[PDB]
Amino acid sequence: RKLCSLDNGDCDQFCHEEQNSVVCSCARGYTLADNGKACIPTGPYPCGKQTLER
Amino acid sequence: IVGGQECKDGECPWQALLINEENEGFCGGTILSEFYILTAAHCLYQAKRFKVRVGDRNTEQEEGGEAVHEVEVVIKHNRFTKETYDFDIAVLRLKTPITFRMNVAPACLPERDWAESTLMTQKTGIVSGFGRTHEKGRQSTRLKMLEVPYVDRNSCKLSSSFIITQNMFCAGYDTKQEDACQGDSGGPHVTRFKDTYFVTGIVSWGEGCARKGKYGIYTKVTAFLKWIDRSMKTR
Amino acid sequence: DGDEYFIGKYKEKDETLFFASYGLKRDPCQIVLGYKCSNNQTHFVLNFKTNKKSCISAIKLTSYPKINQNSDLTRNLYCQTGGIGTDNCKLVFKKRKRQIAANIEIYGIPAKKCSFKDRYIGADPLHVDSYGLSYQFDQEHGWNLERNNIFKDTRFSTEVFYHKNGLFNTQITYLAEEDSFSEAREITAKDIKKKFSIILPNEEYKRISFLDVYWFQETMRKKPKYPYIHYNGECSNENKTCELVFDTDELMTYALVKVFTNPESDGSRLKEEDLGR
Ligand SMILES: *[C@@H]1O[C@H](CO)[C@@H](O[C@@H]2O[C@H](CO)[C@@H](O[C@@H]3O[C@H](CO)[C@@H](O)[C@H](O)[C@@H]3O)[C@H](O)[C@H]2NC(C)=O)[C@H](O)[C@H]1NC(C)=O
Ligand SMILES: *[C@@H]1O[C@H](CO)[C@@H](O)[C@H](O)[C@H]1NC(C)=O
Repeated sequence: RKLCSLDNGDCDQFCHEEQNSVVCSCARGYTLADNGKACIPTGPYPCGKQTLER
Repeated sequence: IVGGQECKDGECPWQALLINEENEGFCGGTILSEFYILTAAHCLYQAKRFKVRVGDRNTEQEEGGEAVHEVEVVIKHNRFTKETYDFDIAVLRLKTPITFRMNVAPACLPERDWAESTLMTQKTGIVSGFGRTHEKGRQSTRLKMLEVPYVDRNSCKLSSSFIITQNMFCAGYDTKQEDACQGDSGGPHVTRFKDTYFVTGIVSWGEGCARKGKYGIYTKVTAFLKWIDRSMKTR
Repeated sequence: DGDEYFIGKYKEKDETLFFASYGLKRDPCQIVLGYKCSNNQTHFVLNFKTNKKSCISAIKLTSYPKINQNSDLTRNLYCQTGGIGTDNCKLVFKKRKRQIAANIEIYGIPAKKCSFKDRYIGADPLHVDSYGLSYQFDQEHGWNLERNNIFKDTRFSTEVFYHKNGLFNTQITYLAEEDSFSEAREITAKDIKKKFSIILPNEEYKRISFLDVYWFQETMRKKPKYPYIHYNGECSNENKTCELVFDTDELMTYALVKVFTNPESDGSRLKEEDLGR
């Protein structure tokens, strides 16, 4: 994965190239996890998804 | 919005309506944050005063859960011209912090570089609203949604006979009766990426409705993000 | 002298249905010829229903004494259930504090062979409309302007609805210099439904370039509900027979369409600020 242009650079949220290296970055209500692919929610109603309760 | 299919509950939660003194909607808006509303510039002129309504799946009658809020201040781009319909972006600061619940949730604004690299290079996108059901017919009382693909730049400019600015881009079918009509001013356009939803454009303009060999023009939001950012801390 | 209010147009070969004079302060009315009224502080309504086979043509009201107010910017006479062409309608008039008399007359014509096309079409259809005001264009684009000295109303942006002497109006599109007049079509009251349509020809040099509709109707309250007159599908060159479809919320009683023809029209013509949602 040289650039984030290929499948979001394996990230499930924001991606960019820092020091010519693919690095992820999350949106509000999220933070980068151990693997960094998926950002775990950190809020009651995180954005980016449709609500599903009942 | 002609044709398509009615939005199912829990799939279109980022919408909001603008109501006049008679309490009838005429423009839409996107819930960007707890105080922030995105709307087209031209919606600010036909109404002297207005309020915001949220959480209504049926404009004809109340069903419970709807909320009414009062506007505080409006900000508009300094280069808006009524002739070319350019810079059709407007931000609204509200008063009461909206209470998030089911069917009421904001859509996060994505970064510009990703959006131009991947999001805008995808196949299709989703629009929604309360658009009229014909060229001059009646307005629908049920929120509706529809799907539309993108169009290449060369055909985009060759389609219409008017001038096209770099701040807005076209899309739409060729002959099938799938296109949004009047009454959807300020409506949001969203893109899907691994089930994640990102706002990309606003329904800006376009002559006629479902005309043969004609495309609709949507305002390109990705090039205004810094402006949007400079409005994140205004009042 | 006294002020006057009209509904319809008068012709020199019509017989009177009835003719009466009313005071406007008594309570209740005087029952004239077994009819019914109602009088209040700000309303005067009358019920009419003829017995002979006839279709009504015109109504006229005269009020004394003269008062300082023009009589064309608002609505003062309107009848609520019926109209022109149907043998009955219920008149409603709104008074002021200084009006104390009224004179009322009604004219009609034999029911079977009565049609109103010979009056509202005029003698020079290419230069004067049914209202009487002549057309006047813009010299740099050749598109007609909007007459401004009549009661006009809008529903949303980019819409117009004129009114005068109980006759409405709606112009479909814009008009050019070199248009021609082809013909006119009329629709009587026995072919009126809640939803209907009409077929017109578009063969070669009969290309439709302008349509304006004139119609009477009823109104429950002073605020009317204009019907939806949209243009079914698209009338391009290919489809020769083109249909016009109505969608009414209240029942009309008469309609009239003045087709205009221009071979040069490409089918699309719109202003530079009308176009975007
Ligand atoms: C003096 O009399 C006039 C009529 O001669 C009154 O105007 C009419 O009043 C009636 C009764 O309120 C109205 O009917 C109402 O209409 C609603 C509309 O939804 C409907 O639910 C019912 O049919 C209801 O009865 C009527 O609209 C109104 N206007 C007319 C007939 O043109 C007037 O109100 C009277 N004056 C006073 C001070 O009451
Ligand atoms: C235009 O042609 C199409 C062809 O299918 C037809 O369905 C439509 O009714 C036509 N419209 C008019 C106004 O004639």
